[PDB]
Amino acid sequence: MVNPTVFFDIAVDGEPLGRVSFELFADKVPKTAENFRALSTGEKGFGYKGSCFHRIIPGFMCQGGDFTRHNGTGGKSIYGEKFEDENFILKHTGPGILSMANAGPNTNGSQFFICTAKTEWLDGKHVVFGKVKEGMNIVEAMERFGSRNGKTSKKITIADCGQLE
Amino acid sequence: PEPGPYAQP
Repeated sequence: MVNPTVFFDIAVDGEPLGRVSFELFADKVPKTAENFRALSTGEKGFGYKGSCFHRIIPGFMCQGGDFTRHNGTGGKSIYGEKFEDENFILKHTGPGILSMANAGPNTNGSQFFICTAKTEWLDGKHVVFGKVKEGMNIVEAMERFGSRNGKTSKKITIADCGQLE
Repeated sequence: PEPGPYAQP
């Protein structure tokens, strides 16, 4: 239902571990969905290539991001540094939850995170925009390179892009 | 201590 799919190749140390496509619910949350879509294609002058999952915790979530202004942002939006959410439709009631990372409300639009587990303690907070439709096994494989403190023993970069639309 | 969610005390 006018849902864009964003496709990536997930690579550990540059070596393709697999590939993950995410269904963006643009019919529900058009702002936060098209935001990440325009980051990944980079038509807004950003071109998010090689996006490194540098912050991953097992039994929780695998979070990716970029080197551009890594301090305090590290993966800014088409709204720039940070923006406020459109509407809190999509709750974190499932696995593979693709949602852009934040410190809180009006601080969304810096990096992204994929909740490998159903993180329900993230309800009443920043809304989801997409979910892993294919490659959830690769997402939980990324999780296995992460550490409890947020450390990543392996350098998991988004090798390539090419959204299925 | 960064833009990102938390869990696991």
